[PDB]
Amino acid sequence: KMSDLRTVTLYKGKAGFGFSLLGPAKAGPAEEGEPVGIFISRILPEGAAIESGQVFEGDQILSMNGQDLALASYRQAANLVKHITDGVMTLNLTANPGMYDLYKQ
Repeated sequence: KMSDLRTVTLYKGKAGFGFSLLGPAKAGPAEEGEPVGIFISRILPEGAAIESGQVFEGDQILSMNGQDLALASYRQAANLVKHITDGVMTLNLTANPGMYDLYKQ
């Protein structure tokens, strides 16, 4: 009934999706020890993410709108979001503090 793995549908609404993401400079396979994956880097004070209560800073975005983001660059993920035309975003999320911390190094 509860899981670390969250499947969330956000609707852009009046205030937007309400979160920031981060990712690596370059898409594709990563060397050992290098950070990889797309992460939620901020929940904004208004927007779909805060209203949902199920999207957190430090979550890895494993997929978005059916797209596997394991190897996505930041640019690829931000472009995917910016290009949504129907205002709907489906996310597979899980908290990943270790990898999120590796991005801070």
